[PDB]
Amino acid sequence: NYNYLYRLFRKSNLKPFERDISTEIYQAGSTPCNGVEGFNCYFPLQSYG
Amino acid sequence: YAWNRKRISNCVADYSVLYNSASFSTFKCYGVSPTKLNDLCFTNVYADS
Ligand SMILES: *[C@@H]1O[C@H](CO)[C@@H](O[C@@H]2O[C@H](CO)[C@@H](O)[C@H](O)[C@H]2NC(C)=O)[C@H](O)[C@H]1NC(C)=O
Repeated sequence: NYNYLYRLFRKSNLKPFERDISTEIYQAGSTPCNGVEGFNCYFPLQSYG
Repeated sequence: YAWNRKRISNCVADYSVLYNSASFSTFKCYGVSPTKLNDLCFTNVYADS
């Protein structure tokens, strides 16, 4: 059952009692991440094994 | 089976020129993150190539 998803990357720690559902791809480097993909651009959501 | 081991110590483990370089293809840190690597201090690092 991989239907359970969780966020892995965020710009900063979310404040208490905050919900984050943004699905924009995350950039771990200084290079820009344009469009839907790019160099070392990782999807913030990962499934549960 | 005879991987070389080089001890690296007494230096600055800068990664700007490493990560920003596009020469590398795959690079994952499973215990640390590049963002917090800059402000983290280590005792000794061995390179196994
Ligand atoms: C040793 O490896 C590095 C690659 O990181 C070379 O230095 C430069 O690294 C930056 C990464 O920010 C690249 O933008 C440059 O293109 C690299 N310079 C080059 C390819 O000339 C360094 O030149 C290498 N030294 C060698 C092969 O003798």
